[PDB]
Amino acid sequence: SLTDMSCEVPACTHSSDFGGVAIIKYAASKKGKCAVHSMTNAVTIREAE
Amino acid sequence: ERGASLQHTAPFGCQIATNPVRAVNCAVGNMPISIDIPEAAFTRVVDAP
Repeated sequence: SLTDMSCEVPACTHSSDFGGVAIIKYAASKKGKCAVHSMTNAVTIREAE
Repeated sequence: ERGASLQHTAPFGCQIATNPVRAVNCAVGNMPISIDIPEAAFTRVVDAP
């Protein structure tokens, strides 16, 4: 279970490839694998898990 | 009777040299500068503190 989430983008280039970098700080209840997905169709994330 | 040379009388702070005859560092107007900085010199916002 994730809480106290924050996101910062230190580097971004709008292109066909993964030109954007995002650092997401979180507070997880326990250790485990989490799925990563963009809720906006105009942005796509390289990492799936 | 020659008086002061161009090194002393010239406007815009011109420095005058010989062999070859030339005007150096003319104190006058402005100078546009174009620098094509390579991709490797830059650090992404995410990669920066």
